[PDB]
Amino acid sequence: LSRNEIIQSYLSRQSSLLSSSARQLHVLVPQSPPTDLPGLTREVTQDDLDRIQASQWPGVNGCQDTQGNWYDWTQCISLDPHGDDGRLNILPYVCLD
Amino acid sequence: QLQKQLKEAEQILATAVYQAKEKLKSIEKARKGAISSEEIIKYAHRISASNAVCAPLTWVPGDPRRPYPTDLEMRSGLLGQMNN
Amino acid sequence: MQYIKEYTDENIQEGLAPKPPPPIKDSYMMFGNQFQCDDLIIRPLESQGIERLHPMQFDHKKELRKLNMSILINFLDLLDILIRSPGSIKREEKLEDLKLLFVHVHHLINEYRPHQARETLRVMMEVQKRQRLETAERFQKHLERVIEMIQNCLASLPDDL
Amino acid sequence: MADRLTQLQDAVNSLADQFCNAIGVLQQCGPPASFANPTEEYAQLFAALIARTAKDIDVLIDSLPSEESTAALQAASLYKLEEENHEAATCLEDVVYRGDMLLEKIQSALADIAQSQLKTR
Amino acid sequence: ARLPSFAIPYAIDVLTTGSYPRLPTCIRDKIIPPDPITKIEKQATLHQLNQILRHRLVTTDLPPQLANLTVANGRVKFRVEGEFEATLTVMGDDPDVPWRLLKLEILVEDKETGDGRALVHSMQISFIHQLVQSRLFADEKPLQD
Amino acid sequence: DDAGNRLRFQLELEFVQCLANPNYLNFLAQRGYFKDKAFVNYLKYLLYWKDPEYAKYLKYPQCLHMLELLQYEHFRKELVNAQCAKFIDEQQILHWQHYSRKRMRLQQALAEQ
Amino acid sequence: MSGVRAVRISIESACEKQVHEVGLDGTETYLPPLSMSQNLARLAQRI
Amino acid sequence: FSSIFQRQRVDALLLDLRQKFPPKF
Repeated sequence: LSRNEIIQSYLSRQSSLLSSSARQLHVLVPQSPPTDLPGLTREVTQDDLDRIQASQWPGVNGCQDTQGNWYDWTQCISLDPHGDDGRLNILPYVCLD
Repeated sequence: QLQKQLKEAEQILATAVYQAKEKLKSIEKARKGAISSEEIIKYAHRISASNAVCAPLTWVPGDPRRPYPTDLEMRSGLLGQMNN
Repeated sequence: MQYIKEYTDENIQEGLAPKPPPPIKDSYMMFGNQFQCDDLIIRPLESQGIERLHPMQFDHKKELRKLNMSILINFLDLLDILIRSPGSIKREEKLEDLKLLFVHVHHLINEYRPHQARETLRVMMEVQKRQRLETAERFQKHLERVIEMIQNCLASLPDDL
Repeated sequence: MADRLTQLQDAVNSLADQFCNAIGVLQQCGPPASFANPTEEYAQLFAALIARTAKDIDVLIDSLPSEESTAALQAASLYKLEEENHEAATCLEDVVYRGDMLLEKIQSALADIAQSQLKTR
Repeated sequence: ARLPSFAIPYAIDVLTTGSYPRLPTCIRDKIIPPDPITKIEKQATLHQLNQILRHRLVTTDLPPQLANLTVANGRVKFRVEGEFEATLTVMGDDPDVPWRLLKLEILVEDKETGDGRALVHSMQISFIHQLVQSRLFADEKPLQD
Repeated sequence: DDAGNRLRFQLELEFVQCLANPNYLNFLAQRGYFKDKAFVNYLKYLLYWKDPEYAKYLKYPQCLHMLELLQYEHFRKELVNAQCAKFIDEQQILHWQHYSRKRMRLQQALAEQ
Repeated sequence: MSGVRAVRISIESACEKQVHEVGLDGTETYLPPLSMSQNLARLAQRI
Repeated sequence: FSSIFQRQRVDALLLDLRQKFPPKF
């Protein structure tokens, strides 16, 4: 608190950057006016459950991406939001077992 | 030559039915206990709101918190106070 | 620390004289030191204690991006406070202000925590289902092989006879 | 742990920590005045780090799930998965039953061959 | 302010089957000896041992003289009717486990020369038990020896 | 008896989650209430926490594994030694940092590739 | 929440890797390899 | 806080068994 020195300030730098971290970002997702219980109110049907099981749904069953690669919830996404060599690594959302 | 080939078929089917009965035993244990989903979510919140079953992410030895009740919760509970 | 001694004195007996388990409590208890009354919401609302900046449109991702940008712009305005008039009243408000913003950025993403919880149950069930079918198919293939194995050995035996 | 959510929480806390560290550095240390270069380098590095943290927080926010998949869509999918898990359980039980019968038959046959071969001696 | 992740698999291990496999078993393994073998599993292991014993007997050159054998309960019961009772049992697999000599008994008896007592004391029977167990561990064609 | 049942409920739940503690277990071992058989009837009685509608309330979960481990009785003749109680404590705490070490391994495995 | 419907899941607990001894400084030793005939050797020894 | 005294003959027979069949580790 009282004093910050070159070595200690650089320690702060590497610790903060290792905690935190041509585009390769996720494809943007717009707002969603049809939501299933409140918004659109679909009576329980069947197309929605078959889409949530088998197909690709980019807001529900995974995160899509530029360069095309699909990632569902149990996988870890490697990206690079900056123009550097440092890569963001989004951890899995679920982490089964 | 009947015996040896019947034996190797017996052994392969034995390992197959053994692993299958392992999975069936686990399914039958899962059949015994079936809980509503919101009870599982609520209990998971009570078990991991404070770090009781999984450690805090920045923990160094000498930190006071522990996965057991702790000395302070024991000395401040009904058990420690109301009898003494 | 102590040991409930009256009930352990009760337990040493025979016949039906030992005691039954207590009934389940559906109201305020006093475990530990907190109360932990039942029927609590997992995420207690923000309207109980602090202000609320966001309406019921509540489309979580847009408001999280809004709160990120609001945190950065209020940091820049705090820098404008420190440049222009450090003795102003507003900095105290400002040093409160972004605090409230930070609270909301935590309070929205805690609302992803039940959802995440429910969602991990869903994928666990899917994986569970898939593994069952895989073992079924695995076993059936083994069954088929054993059958044809027996068959060809039976196909060998009249050829010895 | 190990979720996108805990990553986002740690990123937001790192943003607040970089705020306090940036002010505490850039007010405590400076060249005096005129009516140093290391301090200017420190300022550039701190600004870059804050910008990078903001970009990372934005990317993680984009990454989590939408305001579609409400809780009822999770619950109905859970219901359907319970039904299909019951059906998969009974199907696995049937294939295990057929295999068990075949195994007991071949086992008894091999035992009878062994009894005959020992009795001939 | 932040609320850590809900750790569902521990709660699934609570509420379905009310215990905790997740703890290091070195606690129970170091402090407590293992659990005694129940029924069922006993009958199944004895039945598998009976089958393994049949298949091991049909391969080895069994003594064909007067040794009528009964696989009774994992014990092959080599008994010549005149003089001698042996109980043998394999421990592990079919190919390479040696034999154990669970109970050896001498049937030769005269209640007059042996003065109303057994012809051979259990000391000498245990000695012959060690000698035949050693020559089983010599791993020849064992039953002839 | 509403108040008696309430106090028995709350007191018993603080006792079992207190029984999660290896140090309180070493205290009970050294002060020697384990050799009393009223206590072993109590510990047989306390296994009603394994029911789901009673395990709904146990905030500290481990208590139940140690509770099974207490019913053995070769266990309760043990734990008077503080070295084995310290060993149980080291194993509990080293298990407790599990998902944290999983996080470290996963982040480094993502970092290298 | 807000009165979300609860449905009766029956989830198999994942019992694949059981930690035997947690080493000091990490390095758990997952002792059981979950064999088949060695189970027979164990139970035959224990009888 | 026996031996029935016909064991001399059985013992000599044991020694003859040791010689005629040696132990093998």
